[PDB]
Amino acid sequence: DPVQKLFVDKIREYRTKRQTSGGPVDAGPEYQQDLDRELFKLKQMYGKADMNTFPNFTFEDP
Amino acid sequence: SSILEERILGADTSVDLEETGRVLSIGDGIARVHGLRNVQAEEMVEFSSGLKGMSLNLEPDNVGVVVFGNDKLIKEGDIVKRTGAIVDVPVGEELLGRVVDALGNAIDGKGPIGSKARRRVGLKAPGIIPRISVREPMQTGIKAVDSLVPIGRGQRELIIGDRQTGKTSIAIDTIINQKRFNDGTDEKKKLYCIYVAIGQKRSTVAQLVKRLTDADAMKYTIVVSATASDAAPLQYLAPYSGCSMGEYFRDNGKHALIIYDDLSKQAVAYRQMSLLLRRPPGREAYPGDVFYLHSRLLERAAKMNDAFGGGSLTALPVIETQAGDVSAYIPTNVISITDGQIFLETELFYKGIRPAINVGLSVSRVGSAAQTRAMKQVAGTMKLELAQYREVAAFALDAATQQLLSRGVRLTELLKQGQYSPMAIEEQVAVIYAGVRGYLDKLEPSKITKFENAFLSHVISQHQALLGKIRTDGKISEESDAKLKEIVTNFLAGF
Amino acid sequence: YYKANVAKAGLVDDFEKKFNALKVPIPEDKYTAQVDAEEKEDVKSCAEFLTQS
Ligand SMILES: Nc1ncnc2c1ncn2[C@@H]1O[C@H](COP(=O)(O)OP(=O)(O)OP(=O)(O)O)[C@@H](O)[C@H]1O
Ligand SMILES: [Mg+2]
Repeated sequence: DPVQKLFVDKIREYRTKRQTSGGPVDAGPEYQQDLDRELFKLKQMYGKADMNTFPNFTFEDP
Repeated sequence: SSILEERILGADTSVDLEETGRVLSIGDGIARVHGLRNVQAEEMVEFSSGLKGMSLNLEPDNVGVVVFGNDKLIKEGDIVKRTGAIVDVPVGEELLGRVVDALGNAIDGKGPIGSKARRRVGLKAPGIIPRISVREPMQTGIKAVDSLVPIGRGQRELIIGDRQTGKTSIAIDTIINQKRFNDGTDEKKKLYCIYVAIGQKRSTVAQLVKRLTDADAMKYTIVVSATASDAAPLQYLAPYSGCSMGEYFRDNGKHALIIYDDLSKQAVAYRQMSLLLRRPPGREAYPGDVFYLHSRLLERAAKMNDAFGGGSLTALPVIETQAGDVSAYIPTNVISITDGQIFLETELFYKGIRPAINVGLSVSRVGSAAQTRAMKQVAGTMKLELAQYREVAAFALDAATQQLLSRGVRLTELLKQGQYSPMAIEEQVAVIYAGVRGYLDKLEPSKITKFENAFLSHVISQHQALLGKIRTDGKISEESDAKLKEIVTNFLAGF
Repeated sequence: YYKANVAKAGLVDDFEKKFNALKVPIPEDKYTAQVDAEEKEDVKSCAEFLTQS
């Protein structure tokens, strides 16, 4: 199973990725701008509510 | 994350000794491959770019290979590996609820198709012994289609009409209505719908899948989309892929329904393919083959007898006619292959009479056979009454003539329907009963629709016992007739 | 299952609990006055119409 060089190569490279992931590695500002735009469209589709605010409607009657 | 590393492991990397050929010339969507000495005809070769092609011509010095993708991803000098199997597609219940493209490659996300069996798109229709007459009813949930021009299981109806007259809507309502059967107890009434979209806008199919998911109708539907952008050799192949996914059920004792939409946009893809192969064009530039193309596809919508499983595969080809010319080439090619037809006028549609079935020309050549007895009782009278009304509607005297006009207008108003609103068989029976026996001749025609709505609300609310009696005993007994009569009279009283 | 699908699972449990806490206020009646109309028109019709009858 280890004889195939490519499998072990990918394995070790991903291992290195995991250790370097102590923090996420190689974001790059492009990453941040993409996050910005996609989160913006997501929230705009959803709304302007808080991250985790449990709201209420304050009902009424006819 | 590490899930991706596991994804790395278990990937087949073992190399194999495989025959190969070298592309000579790619252009017009037909590659000329050199080599491939032991390549079968209609085999599925694979290019170096992950594409697939069908080995069409075995010429002495080269192989014509029709590419199932964009021929811009194929150079000259590429490598073509024969996969050693006639063009195959994956089949099984693993596909239900999945939007696979013309070759079974899920274009849905939602992981891959976990199919374990493969069929040949180029199979042969069942002969003469396996087939048996059409016996069971295919409930479309549309009053006009279910009453006047019924359909059976094994029949291959046609839906023919102009641009935007409600062909796709009839197809979708038929698909949705099967939900009730696909939840009951007996596997003998479950229908596994399929829907082949050929040469259709991709956004249309996306919204159609969204609608089918809203109505919980994707538990059994398979959508095989070869949309407008996809190369012609994919729009030509999609119907055969779908028909194979349906033949699987048909041959395993189940019941399937396949809706090609449209078949007028497969024949155009085939005309492109042929003209680019330089084949001699015929009438309207279509190749002479353009019949065998549809005949071989629609002859598979069979109904196997009990000694062959007993399954069935209904087909509902959708043809689109320019300027409503029913006598064009492809419309007549298909009108002589199918067992019926539903003509959707474009002027009835523009009058708000929807669905726009032109009951004068629509017919079903199994018709009364494979129709619920109750619906037969109620709807034979309606067929005769509509016939009489049509015979005289060319001018608008005596008591009988005016009676025919009034009853016909009431029935026309009664047969209208709304989108995505299929009706159980018993509900159609009840409405058409209240219409034909004459409990509406005083109400204004303009109100006939509103009445209908309200009536349903009452019937479905209080007298579910009667409707269950009709459904179980598929017939209107005398006592059931009397109960329905008094129900209708009482409800109409409140007006 | 949802929480298993969430990363901030504790927030999911918080929300579920609070949801369980909140109960939609039961809206009320204000129209026994129609019962008042019952009684008033009762005396009216009964006495006047039904005894003049
Ligand atoms: N039974 C119906 N009642 C009311 N409106 C309908 C009905 N059937 C179809 N329509 C309307 O017709 C319009 C187009 O219909 P539909 O797309 O089903 O026709 P079509 O022949 O499939 O069009 P195309 O074939 O060009 O895609 C839709 O907007 C729909 O609202
Ligand atoms: Mg359509």
